[PDB]
Amino acid sequence: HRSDAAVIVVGAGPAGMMLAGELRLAGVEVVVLERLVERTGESRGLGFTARTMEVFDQRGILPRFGEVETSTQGHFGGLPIDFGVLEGAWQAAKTVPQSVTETHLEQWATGLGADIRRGHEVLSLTDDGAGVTVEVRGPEGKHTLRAAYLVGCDGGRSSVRKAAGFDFPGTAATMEMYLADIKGVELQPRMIGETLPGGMVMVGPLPGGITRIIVCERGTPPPPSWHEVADAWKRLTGDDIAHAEPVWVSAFGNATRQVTEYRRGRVILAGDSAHIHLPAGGQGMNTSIQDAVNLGWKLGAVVNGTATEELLDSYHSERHAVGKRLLMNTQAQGLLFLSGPEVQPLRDVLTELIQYGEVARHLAGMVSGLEITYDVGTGSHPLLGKRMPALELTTATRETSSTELLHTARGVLLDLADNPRLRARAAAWSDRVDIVTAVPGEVSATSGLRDTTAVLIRPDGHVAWAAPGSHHDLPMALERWFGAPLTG
Amino acid sequence: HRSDAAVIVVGAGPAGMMLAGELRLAGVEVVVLERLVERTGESRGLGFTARTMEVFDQRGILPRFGEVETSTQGHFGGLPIDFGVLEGAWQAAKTVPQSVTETHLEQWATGLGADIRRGHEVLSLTDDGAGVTVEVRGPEGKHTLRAAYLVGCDGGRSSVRKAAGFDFPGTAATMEMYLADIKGVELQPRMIGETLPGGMVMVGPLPGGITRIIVCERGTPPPPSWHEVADAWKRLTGDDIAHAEPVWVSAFGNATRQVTEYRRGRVILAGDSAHIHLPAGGQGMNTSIQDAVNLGWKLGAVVNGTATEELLDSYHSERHAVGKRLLMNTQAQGLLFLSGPEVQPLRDVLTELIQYGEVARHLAGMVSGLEITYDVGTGSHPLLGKRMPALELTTATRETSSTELLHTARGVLLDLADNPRLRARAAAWSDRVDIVTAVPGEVSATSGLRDTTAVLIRPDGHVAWAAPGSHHDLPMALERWFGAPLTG
Ligand SMILES: Cc1cc2nc3c(=O)[nH]c(=O)nc-3n(C[C@H](O)[C@H](O)[C@H](O)COP(=O)(O)OP(=O)(O)OC[C@H]3O[C@@H](n4cnc5c(N)ncnc54)[C@H](O)[C@@H]3O)c2cc1C
Ligand SMILES: Cc1cc2nc3c(=O)[nH]c(=O)nc-3n(C[C@H](O)[C@H](O)[C@H](O)COP(=O)(O)OP(=O)(O)OC[C@H]3O[C@@H](n4cnc5c(N)ncnc54)[C@H](O)[C@@H]3O)c2cc1C
Ligand SMILES: [Zn+2]
Ligand SMILES: [Zn+2]
Repeated sequence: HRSDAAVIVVGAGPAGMMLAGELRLAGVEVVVLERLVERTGESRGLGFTARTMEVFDQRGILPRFGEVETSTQGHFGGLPIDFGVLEGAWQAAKTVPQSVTETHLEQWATGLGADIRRGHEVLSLTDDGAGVTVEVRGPEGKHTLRAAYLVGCDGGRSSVRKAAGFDFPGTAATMEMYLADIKGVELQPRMIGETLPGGMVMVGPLPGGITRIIVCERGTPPPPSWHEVADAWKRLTGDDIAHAEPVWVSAFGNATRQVTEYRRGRVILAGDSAHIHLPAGGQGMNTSIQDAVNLGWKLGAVVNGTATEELLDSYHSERHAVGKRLLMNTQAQGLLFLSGPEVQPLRDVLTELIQYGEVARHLAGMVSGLEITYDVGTGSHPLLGKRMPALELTTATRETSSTELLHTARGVLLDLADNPRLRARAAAWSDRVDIVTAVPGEVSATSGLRDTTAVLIRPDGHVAWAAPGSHHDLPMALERWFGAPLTG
Repeated sequence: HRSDAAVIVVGAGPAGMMLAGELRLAGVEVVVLERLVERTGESRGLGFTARTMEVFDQRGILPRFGEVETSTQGHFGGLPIDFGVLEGAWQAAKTVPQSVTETHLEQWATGLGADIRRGHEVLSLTDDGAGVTVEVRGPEGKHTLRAAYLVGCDGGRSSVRKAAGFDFPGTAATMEMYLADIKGVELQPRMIGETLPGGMVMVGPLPGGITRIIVCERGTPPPPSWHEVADAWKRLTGDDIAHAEPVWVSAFGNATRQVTEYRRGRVILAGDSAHIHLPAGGQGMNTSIQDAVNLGWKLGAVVNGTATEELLDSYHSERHAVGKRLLMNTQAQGLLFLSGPEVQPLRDVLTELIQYGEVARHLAGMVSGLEITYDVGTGSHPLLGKRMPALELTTATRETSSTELLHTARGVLLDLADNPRLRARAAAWSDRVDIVTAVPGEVSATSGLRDTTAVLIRPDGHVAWAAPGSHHDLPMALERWFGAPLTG
């Protein structure tokens, strides 16, 4: 297989596998180097957000998952919120283990022709502005690979970040917590957590008679034996579970850091390699998958020569902003979860505020990722920069949807008012952008789609331009996200 | 003067002086015992809330103050909020020193015939269910006084609370802060506070070239020399102010406690004696004055024999609830003010939430006291249990207002639709309740007064009943707050 690719991805976690699939959709030759021979089989995370559900759906990935339980029951820092107040938030997957999601993403990417090389550890890396050479240890021993670009999707302790000179400011961990998947004992469920006099606790069932416990005890300084975790449980809850059978026991911290640059030269980061934090609020995997979704189409266009690196710079500006918000979100939730009775007054105030619809929707927007808004220029149209909500469509020949039209990761221009001029203005981008004339289905008052005659949708599903109500014109938007018009 | 009164009040702070005046309005003989010969001349507090302004106005107290600067600029935990989003919140006094407010309340109460005995310290107290005897040291030496009821308005370190067996649960102080009024140096104002890397700081001007500083430095364990306060300033701000002239230097803490019972037998508490907390958010004096306003008319009715002690029990239930909220409010604000960078994520979330009108109004309601709602029974009418907003009124003979009609601290029944039956239904309470037929002025959509035909207003200004939309009937409300109907 040896020696060259267009893009090398380090790491086959959720970020790397989603990225690999996205690059394949862009027609890019991609090699993934993963040190592990076999998926860790972990599933620290359970379920995924409504926005993650949507980014899967828009690539036609969901049938791989079969029937998936969804839920509108949410929380913020353990404060319950009905996320059903926010349109589309219902799409959150409740229970799917991270290992299962990873499996489907790997199978998808591989099916698309990603060259995934397991048992290959990147030991080091080099970048001169022509390319990136990595040294790798595989089954064949030590060897080198070179590509135009290298993406570190190699996790919170990223070799790539360390080697490629990224600055990683933030705060050092101040506490160690535990999780344990266990058998034998039946415990009273606490799906959104339980505030205790000396900390916090989560309890929940998993298939095969497994109970998952999350143990966050007061005053613990930052692989754990089961009995210290049991001892932590006993002190917190008063209940002895030392007799249980430990399936998996793990430790984690609250170190919170983010790279100042998502790209240095030809070396880019996506996922935990760019941002680490307390895993509070079910955000890390979701954000990491979504980093890859932002990146893949852009890096693909650059590799394909259809876009300049101005486009590539927008991965940094858009995702650094999301990552900053991620750190705020998780730190805020962590404070509410983990601080003692001291923080109760603030829990109580926030609880009162949650009773207002705008607050419930605000927090739901933050947790679900449905709030995410990119700078695509100004205008009155409510959807600018936001994700395109699912929209049913009837064309001259078929019934389809915005979601389905995104399966090939192209741009999509919806002509919702049969305007042939619109079709002609954009025809110079028709090699990169599918121009679809359709009658739209019924849309809600709050969807942002009422009275909309046209929408330009980026390959990631975000709205770049809409009519009416964009200050920038359509060709400006097409040029910004798709590059130069075709020469007639 | 010696030996007897109907009610003895211990302490001539804001609570005791407001209470004394309220009892006089009820026609009650009241003796106030205050240990200090001369007002401390302190003014820890500056200005007062919109609700305090209203409770002064409704007794015709305001002319004593002359022209008073008001402001809509508020904050919650140092997060700025335009309180102007909430009707009536504009009435907050910005700068009036606590010592000035105390002076006017003392002059008012004395003018009304309160017997205030300064240099009289209550050393001890006794209660058998017939009365309360106190031993007192005055200029004449040691002597005893007896009355039907005793009210401890004797501050955070209440002798009365300690002696009368009140339970005072809460949390012990965990930090010591400083304040200093100083001359000589001109400092950049920070009227709502300034978050620093090692704490928080407030700076503001006062008449006579005085700058007030509030110094809350990281890691200080719970009379201070000026130079330790200057040293605290220097470490926090980097600025040397040791050369300044200290006018007053004071220490305070964040001990947060509340009595479980506002009344035990014939011994009642009002003010700091019932509740202590961090003085964050300008709440203590305001709540203490407002405790007295709740109590005075009720205790007066009991002394006058027109009400039973069920009425007296409602002082506990109503004000314990307000005091609980006070502890929540001040603790929440204190956390936001005083915690390090660690709490920044929560400041940032709350800042986003404050941009929603319902949130801004919610927080403004809490800080101003305009939110305060008592259990007076159920119904759809929006004002039940809440304060009566100022309402202009034209009667057959005069132009008046709800505010003016409350000057004598009687009940007020507003007949806003010329309904003579209403007048007859309530006539049996006309000895205690002024029944006023009037054409109401213009009222706002949000005042709660639109389409209101009648309102029963308690002597404290709270709405007990309204038409339409009360589940309880008018006689039920009259009986509940005013006692038995007159026998024809
Ligand atoms: C207790 C816990 C609970 C969590 N719960 C949730 C949740 O509920 N929801 C949610 O969204 N997120 C959750 N997360 C976060 C989530 O698991 C991570 O954010 C996610 O795994 C990050 O994905 P990634 O692809 O960026 O990195 P990883 O998943 O860590 O993948 C990194 C990969 O790179 C490989 N690698 C490293 N170095 C090299 C090298 N030199 N050469 C080749 N390969 C290399 C590693 O073997 C690894 O497979 C949780 C995390 C924890 C710890
Ligand atoms: C630094 C600081 C800033 C503050 N800022 C504000 C603010 O901005 N806004 C606000 O609303 N509040 C503020 N407060 C709170 C406010 O000052 C108090 O809540 C208020 O003084 C309480 O009033 P009181 O009548 O209940 O008790 P006090 O004002 O303390 O009155 C108690 C009186 O009882 C007397 N006494 C005690 N024992 C006896 C006895 N045995 N016999 C006779 N007399 C006795 C004392 O001499 C005293 O005069 C602040 C407090 C501090 C410390
Ligand atoms: Zn190989
Ligand atoms: Zn005397």
